[PDB]
Amino acid sequence: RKIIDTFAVLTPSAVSLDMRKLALGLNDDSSVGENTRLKVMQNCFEVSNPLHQLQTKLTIAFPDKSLLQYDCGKLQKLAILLQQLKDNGHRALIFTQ
Amino acid sequence: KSLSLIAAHSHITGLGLDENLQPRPTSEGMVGQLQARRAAGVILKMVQNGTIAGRAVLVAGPPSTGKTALAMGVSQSLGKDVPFTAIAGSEIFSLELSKTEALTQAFRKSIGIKIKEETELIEGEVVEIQIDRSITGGHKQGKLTIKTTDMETIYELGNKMIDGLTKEKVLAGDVISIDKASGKITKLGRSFARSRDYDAMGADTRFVQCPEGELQKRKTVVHTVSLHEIDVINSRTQGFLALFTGDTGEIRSEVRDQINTKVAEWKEEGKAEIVPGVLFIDEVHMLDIECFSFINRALEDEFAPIVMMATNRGVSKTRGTNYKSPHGLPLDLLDRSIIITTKSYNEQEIKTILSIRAQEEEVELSSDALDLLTKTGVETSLRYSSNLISVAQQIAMKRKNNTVEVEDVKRAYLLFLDSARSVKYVQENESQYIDDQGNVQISIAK
Amino acid sequence: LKSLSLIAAHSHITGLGLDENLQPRPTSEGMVGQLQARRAAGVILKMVQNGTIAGRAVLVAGPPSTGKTALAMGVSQSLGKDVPFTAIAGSEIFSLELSKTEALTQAFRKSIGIKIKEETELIEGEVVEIQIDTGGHKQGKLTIKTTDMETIYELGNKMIDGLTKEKVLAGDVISIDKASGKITKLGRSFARSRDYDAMGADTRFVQCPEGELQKRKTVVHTVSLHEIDVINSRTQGFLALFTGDTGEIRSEVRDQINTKVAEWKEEGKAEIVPGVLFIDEVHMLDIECFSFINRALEDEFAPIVMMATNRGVSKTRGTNYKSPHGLPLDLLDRSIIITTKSYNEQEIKTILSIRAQEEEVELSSDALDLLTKTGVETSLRYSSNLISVAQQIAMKRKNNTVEVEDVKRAYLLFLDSARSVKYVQENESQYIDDQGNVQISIA
Amino acid sequence: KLFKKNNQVNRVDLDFLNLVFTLNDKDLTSYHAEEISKLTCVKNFVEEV
Amino acid sequence: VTRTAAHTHIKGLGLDESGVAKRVEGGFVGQIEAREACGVIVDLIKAKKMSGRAILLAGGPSTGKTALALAISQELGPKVPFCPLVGSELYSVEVKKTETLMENFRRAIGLRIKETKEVYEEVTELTPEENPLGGYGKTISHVIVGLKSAKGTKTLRLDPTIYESIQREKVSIGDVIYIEANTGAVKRVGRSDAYATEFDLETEEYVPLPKGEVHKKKEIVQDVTLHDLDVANARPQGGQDVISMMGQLLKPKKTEITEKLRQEVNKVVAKYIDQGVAELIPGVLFIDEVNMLDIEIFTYLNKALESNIAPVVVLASNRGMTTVRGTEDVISPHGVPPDLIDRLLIVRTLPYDKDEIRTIIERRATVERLQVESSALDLLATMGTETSLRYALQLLAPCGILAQTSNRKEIVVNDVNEAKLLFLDAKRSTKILETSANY
Amino acid sequence: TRTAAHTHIKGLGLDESGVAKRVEGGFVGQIEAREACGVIVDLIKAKKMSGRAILLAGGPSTGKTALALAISQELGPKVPFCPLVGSELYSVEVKKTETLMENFRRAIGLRIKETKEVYEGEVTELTPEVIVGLKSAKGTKTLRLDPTIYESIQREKVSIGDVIYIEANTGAVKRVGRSDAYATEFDLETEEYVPLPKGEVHKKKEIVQDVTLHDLDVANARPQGGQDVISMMGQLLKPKKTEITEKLRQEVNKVVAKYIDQGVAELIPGVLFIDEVNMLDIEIFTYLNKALESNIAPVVVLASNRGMTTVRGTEDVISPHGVPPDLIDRLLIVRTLPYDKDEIRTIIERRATVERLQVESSALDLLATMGTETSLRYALQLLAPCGILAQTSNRKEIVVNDVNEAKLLFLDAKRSTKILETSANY
Amino acid sequence: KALVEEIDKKTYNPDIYFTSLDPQARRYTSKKINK
Ligand SMILES: Nc1ncnc2c1ncn2[C@@H]1O[C@H](COP(=O)(O)OP(=O)(O)O)[C@@H](O)[C@H]1O
Ligand SMILES: Nc1ncnc2c1ncn2[C@@H]1O[C@H](COP(=O)(O)OP(=O)(O)O)[C@@H](O)[C@H]1O
Ligand SMILES: Nc1ncnc2c1ncn2[C@@H]1O[C@H](COP(=O)(O)OP(=O)(O)O)[C@@H](O)[C@H]1O
Ligand SMILES: Nc1ncnc2c1ncn2[C@@H]1O[C@H](COP(=O)(O)OP(=O)(O)O)[C@@H](O)[C@H]1O
Ligand SMILES: [Mg+2]
Ligand SMILES: [Mg+2]
Ligand SMILES: [Mg+2]
Ligand SMILES: [Mg+2]
Repeated sequence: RKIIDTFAVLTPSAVSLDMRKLALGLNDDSSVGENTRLKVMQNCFEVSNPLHQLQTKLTIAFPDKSLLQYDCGKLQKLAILLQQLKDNGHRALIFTQ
Repeated sequence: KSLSLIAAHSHITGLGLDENLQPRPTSEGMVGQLQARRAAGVILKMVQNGTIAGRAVLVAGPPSTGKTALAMGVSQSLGKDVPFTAIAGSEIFSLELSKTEALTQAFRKSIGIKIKEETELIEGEVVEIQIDRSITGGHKQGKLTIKTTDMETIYELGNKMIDGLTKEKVLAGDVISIDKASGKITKLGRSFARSRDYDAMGADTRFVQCPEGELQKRKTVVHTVSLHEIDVINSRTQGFLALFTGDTGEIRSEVRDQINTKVAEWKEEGKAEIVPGVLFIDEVHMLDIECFSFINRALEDEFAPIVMMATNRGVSKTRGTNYKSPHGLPLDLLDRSIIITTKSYNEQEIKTILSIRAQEEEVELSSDALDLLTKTGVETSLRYSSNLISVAQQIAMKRKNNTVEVEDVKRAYLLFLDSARSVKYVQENESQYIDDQGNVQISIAK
Repeated sequence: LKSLSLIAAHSHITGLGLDENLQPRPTSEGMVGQLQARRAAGVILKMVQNGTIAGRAVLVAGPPSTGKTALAMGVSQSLGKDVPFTAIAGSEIFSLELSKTEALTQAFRKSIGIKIKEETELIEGEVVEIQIDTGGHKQGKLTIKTTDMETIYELGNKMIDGLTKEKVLAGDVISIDKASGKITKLGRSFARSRDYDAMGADTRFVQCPEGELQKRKTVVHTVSLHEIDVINSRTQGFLALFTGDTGEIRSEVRDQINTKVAEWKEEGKAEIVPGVLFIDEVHMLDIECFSFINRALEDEFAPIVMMATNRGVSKTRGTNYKSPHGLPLDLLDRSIIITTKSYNEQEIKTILSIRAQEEEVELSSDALDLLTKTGVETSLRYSSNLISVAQQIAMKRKNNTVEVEDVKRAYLLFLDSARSVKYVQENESQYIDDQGNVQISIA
Repeated sequence: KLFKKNNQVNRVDLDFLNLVFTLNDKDLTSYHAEEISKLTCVKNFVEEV
Repeated sequence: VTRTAAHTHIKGLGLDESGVAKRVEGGFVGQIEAREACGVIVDLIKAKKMSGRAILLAGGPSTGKTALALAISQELGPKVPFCPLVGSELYSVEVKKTETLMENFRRAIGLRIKETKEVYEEVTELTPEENPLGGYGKTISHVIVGLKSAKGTKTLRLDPTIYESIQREKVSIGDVIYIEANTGAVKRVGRSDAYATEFDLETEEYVPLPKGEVHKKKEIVQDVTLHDLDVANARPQGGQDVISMMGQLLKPKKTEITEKLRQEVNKVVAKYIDQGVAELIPGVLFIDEVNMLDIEIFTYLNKALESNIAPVVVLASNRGMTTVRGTEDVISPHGVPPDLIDRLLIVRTLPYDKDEIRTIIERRATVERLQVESSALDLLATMGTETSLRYALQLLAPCGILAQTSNRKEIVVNDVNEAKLLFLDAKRSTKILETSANY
Repeated sequence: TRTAAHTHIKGLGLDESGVAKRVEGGFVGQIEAREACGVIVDLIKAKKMSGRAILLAGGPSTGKTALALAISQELGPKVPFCPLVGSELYSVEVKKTETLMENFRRAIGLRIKETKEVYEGEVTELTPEVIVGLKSAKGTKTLRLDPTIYESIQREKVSIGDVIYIEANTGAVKRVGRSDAYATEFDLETEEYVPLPKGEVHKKKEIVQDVTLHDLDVANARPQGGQDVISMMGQLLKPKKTEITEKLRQEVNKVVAKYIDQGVAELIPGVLFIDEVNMLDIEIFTYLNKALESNIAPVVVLASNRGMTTVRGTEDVISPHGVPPDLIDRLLIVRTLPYDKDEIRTIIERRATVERLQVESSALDLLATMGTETSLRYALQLLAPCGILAQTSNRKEIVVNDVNEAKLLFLDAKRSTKILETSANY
Repeated sequence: KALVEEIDKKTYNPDIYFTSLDPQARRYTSKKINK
């Protein structure tokens, strides 16, 4: 789990809806039976999936959280100074325009 | 339409001819090749007749003498609504399908059928939908109101189509088309009614619409489908997906026989028409003896389209065998076909072609520049000049002048080499390139 | 006529024509001549019927159309049913899904079968009229009736839990085992035929079974080793016994099956019947195939291998050198060769008469003599087909018997190989040459 | 819709006449089938006939 | 408005009752001996006795072998199967060539079967259903359904299972259905046409009422091939679970059908034949350019021909003394190994003559609906005799196009000359190919 | 930093007039080739032509691959650039022509603009139909959702009090995590906590994401759906790639043409580079000949170092650079010249200064003489062992002793062949 | 239907769908509409 969380990043560049459902023939209009399509979808929903987390990680990716501190030159020095100041029991007023 | 950048045959627009099948000296893109042009026109008329099947014509000649150009011309002059499948000989060898199956699919793709049906249609502006719940007296009490340009009328829904209009969020005040038998609802956008009510929607609705006529009429729907599409459709549960994924996988012969019988029954039942298009094969010498043997029999079938072939070589060794044959084709296949030959090109014809290419690539040429390009084309080749003319445009723009002069052409000639010059340079310094046996000298000294 | 054969190429042959002392009679059971080969084949048949010898290579060699395939067909017919006889050709070995060795191993495994017995007990005749009324569906009793027995059985919680699923209408003949298994639906009594007017897709009317309720039976199944391997290979491998996509069964399954068969034979539940693997046109086969056979012949689970070939000193496929019979000397060493000789005029005449008798064709004496003469000058199969062609000729002429005129018309209507070769040689220009040079134009 | 118009007019159900027997291995036993075949052959409808 | 392709001007062998071939009948001219031999062969095929006979036609290109085989197929009739193939068609990619050869071998013989069925067809009313008195939580004893039809109505009683099948179909009360009591399956034909205009719109097609008696007794006769049964058993279509339908979703690729399945199919077919229910009919397998076959398929043909239910195979070849493909030092006639040509019979086809070529050109012109002159026809015949028979037949159509362009209905000498100058043949192309620098 | 035989070349080093300076952009010499490459670069930037085909021919160690890389780097990251070798076209599951066409489609690009609608925040209620009562830090709104997105929600084991993040365009669902409000429920609770998102629950954004034609061709050729189990099993059903029918390509072309006509997207043709074209066979050459005369083909550049050799796949067809004459006829040839002593010395100096190494003048002259005597690549590669040998002696500057010891330790091709010929045991 | 749709939790009758050009914006049965 830890490895698959850390090293799964890439997502498809382009996706086309109404094609995943059409691949299996399970849609509103298809040559398969109207009720035969219901049995298989019910069975599939009852079927569990052990690869779900990989599916979530390979569809939408979030741009981390720490990089906000990393991506600004002033923020790193501000964090260092604030940590040093708090460890010594001080309080600060910040000013900006 | 069909957004494209440029093609080597972009200027060609449907051959060039008269009402008497006579070729003009210069018309619709191509020049010269009068006899070949008239032969292509005769073949085109034969194709348009549609009463003759399985004819093989082989266009042969030296390279760069209007062969693919002639094929593009006949394809364009044939127009749409008639299939034209152009394939290369090197794309039949596949790891998924046997060459026979690929050739059969190519043959079937080139013949189409038009299926005509008659359907009643209901069109007009809808102004209000009313929907009720489930009641003992009636399962669903729903009504629809339709406004045409001249009529307003009330329809009553019969417990199913309400699911049709609730499957997708539709709303009143727009023109829609609904089929009595099919039951499909097609929302064409938004009605006209009052301009202001739909003038602030942020474009959309496909430039709105206005009701035209009455409520219901009777129209004819024609569907054009290739035969190969029919075999793919009937082969599997969902073959229309295979029409894009390309995993048909050697459809069985029983399906093809059933398709043939049913299509014939339709044809003498008056329910469908047949359009026998054209199949064109470039670089036919790249095929195999097995493919030629299969073509020998596939040509004689009733549903055999007109086949055109393009080859360059003369008296070469056919692939899959060990003997030399003319055109790279076996004797029997040559006997089964009709040969159209092409000649070389005159200096005047080369100049006219270069001028056509110039006006096609929005490049202005001075008279002396065109003369120099024509001289180079006569000396070396047509395609070299047809490339130099485009490459000199950037050099011209580098001098901040749009017109192309002699200096630009000279610079392009001295910058980009040619086959003869490259061969001479290679033979002069063969010790630097990699030899046939793989011996190379890299050190400058000694 | 149990098989669907109309008329085979050699269907007149039913076993080898030999007697108790193994001496082959001059003509019996559809075989004529070839006394030495028939005697050798009878010895081979005795060896395979004995079942105490494993992995023997016998090779039948002779010029074409001398009875090698006929001899093997006679051996197979004389061996009788219940004994496997896997007949294949060389060209079938090369496959696009399995390697050559895998296909050879599958053929070897198919060649030998096993008889496995199974003892079971059943209860049949469940014309019940159940009696179930405490709480939770109490009163677990039901009756059982048949022709000679009738008794009431009490029920347990698990028994009624099984009964409620697959409901029994209390008037349908049902079966159940005492092996703590599943109660099996069998059918409905004839008394409930008139009740409805359109029966379902799973309802049948079986008569009331007779005898005793608790029956015990032994059933013997004849299964090849290859079938066992295929069944145990996958989750549902039995379907691959029809589709054929087994896919190179691994060695672990094979050795496990070998141990299982050894245990079954030791316990007396099964017995092995060896068979015969016959290979037509063994001359065309890769050096890899012969290399594999050289070692596969030495296994304990090895059948008797018969091979047929008609080549002289020819090149073996996959190599550059020439060997006798198109086989390496290493394989030829571990085999015994039965050689078939050419045919005599009288034997040819007798074979022609037998074949004509098989097709209900009445030949005149002179017609038969001319046919024998043609079959002596040309090959025998040419005349063998000419008899049927001439029978059709005569039938078109409204005459039952075939005469010399019909035979001569058939001879001049269909061409022998030698005449066709001569005509091709005399007209080389019209036919396509080896270099693809032809002269279509007549002038 | 056009092709599925003359289906039942010339179609014979292969499963009905025991021609697709390949699936009968799934839920049929040998001895039960033998007992059915024993208690199969007519001899009852003819009486009422 | 009828299409033609190198044929359709032949419609038989042109033989009288006695088997004598008329000179010009059925679209054929000449080739008396070959036509007589092919008529004898088709008579033997109609005899329905033999199994595995093999005929091979020999002759130069454009001599009538394919025409002879198509004439045999036309003479046989639509009922008897006729499977045509090219030699190169056997080299499949999905499965080994031997399997494809066996499949096409079995596709040639056919089987005509018959089956008698009862059926019931406007639904009037239906009532479902007694006391449990046992382990039945919910009991539906029987269902009463009434049908209207056209030639009188009738009601009946039917099992709960067919009622659940109806509920699966989910039919209404004013509908027309199709219930087959053989399999106990109900098919909803649709609504009733006379029940129209209940609502202003309705998607479902209303469909008229069934004609005749509701309780229909009928019999059906179908022609299939043993390959159809083999395919049906190898890849069954039944199944409701996920696995079966998802297997149906994958592309159907050919496999190696086992011998045991074929043996069981043969046993079942024989059992049905013995009852008189069905009868078998052998067909014909036709192969073009057998020289395209390699040594492996040629060897396997020996084993296949000597089988028990092999059909009649007709082979075509135009080569002379050539090396059999697949081996490098085996010179054989027609590119067929000596054993195979020892196993079959040979029919020779002779080259045509000037008058025969002229008559063929005239027949093709008549069947193409074209007008020609006697002088023009003579020039065309001389041209064909100078280059090839096929050249004139191919060149006929552009001559017609050129004639139509100048508003003239008859082919004339100048049109033929113009077509000659416009379109070349193999000989002139060969003569002008080597006399040039660039190929 | 990391260097690998390159990254000292930063462009063609041309001026506005197009005249190549003698030394500029990590380049020395090769003036004519650089000018021709700049002309080709301008032609590509014009975005008018289609299917133009040039190849640059010369001996080994002359800068052909360097020229192609410089062209790619000068074009810019905006323009797609597909590099390839001749041996990649021989795939296993698809034919060679299909792979070549796949690369052709991959070569050109399309820049499009799209609007994405997003919902996020804490979940208040979840009632089956699904109705979701989303609540942000300022707004609250209830939404109706499809069964598929409901199944994705269920597979995410979401519950009341979980800040989530739904995307409307694709249906992607991601549970951000437990809301910070319930931060006191278990002293060792494993679940992480996140503050409520800021702003209204519904937001819209405009993005300019780029794509390639092959990307949106394979998009509907085979899917990569996502979190739905049905889509997962559908994409698992077929694991192998397949040849794409021309009908799909035509439909893709029509859709892209409609998009660009609507003023929503623009088309940027790219370059396809093929190094060592001599590995191609006759069939691929013929198919490329056919495919060059198309209306969407990009600019293809080819590299080869061959004399008059036999085309692979043929027996006796000899041609220059191992390219069939018919394909040569529609080609533009760019010559490449060998180097001189001073050029070799300058290149060695540049490669030394990019690798942060100090080489004295005498050592540099010895290296230049060695490069002239043996090869340029050998002299370039012998720099690092010399640096390590200098470092081991606790020094920084390369000395004549260092290059002599490097010569002793490592051998070039000539001496290796000499010791190979004059030996008994192979 | 298009996935993800906004509702305001008021009314929201899945079996009642009323749409018009809003000239009166009144149901035909709002309060037994009659007299
Ligand atoms: N008659 C013509 N009119 C206009 N362009 C021509 C003509 N003949 C040849 N060309 C030019 O030649 C090129 C095509 O050469 P082509 O004849 O296809 O070579 P090949 O015969 O080797 O395939 C095209 O770019 C086209 O512009
Ligand atoms: N002793 C025999 N008895 C009956 N028929 C025979 C005998 N010998 C040969 N034949 C006939 O010869 C044919 C078998 O030829 P065979 O020698 O098997 O050819 P090949 O050697 O090519 O396998 C059969 O059709 C059979 O009728
Ligand atoms: N005796 C004949 N009568 C009429 N047409 C013939 C005759 N012989 C040949 N033909 C015609 O010649 C054409 C080509 O002959 P074909 O049978 O294809 O030669 P091949 O035997 O080499 O295949 C056919 O379309 C056929 O109609
Ligand atoms: N003008 C140049 N300036 C600097 N280095 C060059 C120059 N030309 C070639 N090189 C170097 O020569 C080496 C060989 O170049 P490359 O094009 O990759 O192979 P080849 O020249 O053999 O085709 C490259 O590592 C490159 O750094
Ligand atoms: Mg071309
Ligand atoms: Mg034999
Ligand atoms: Mg033929
Ligand atoms: Mg390089």
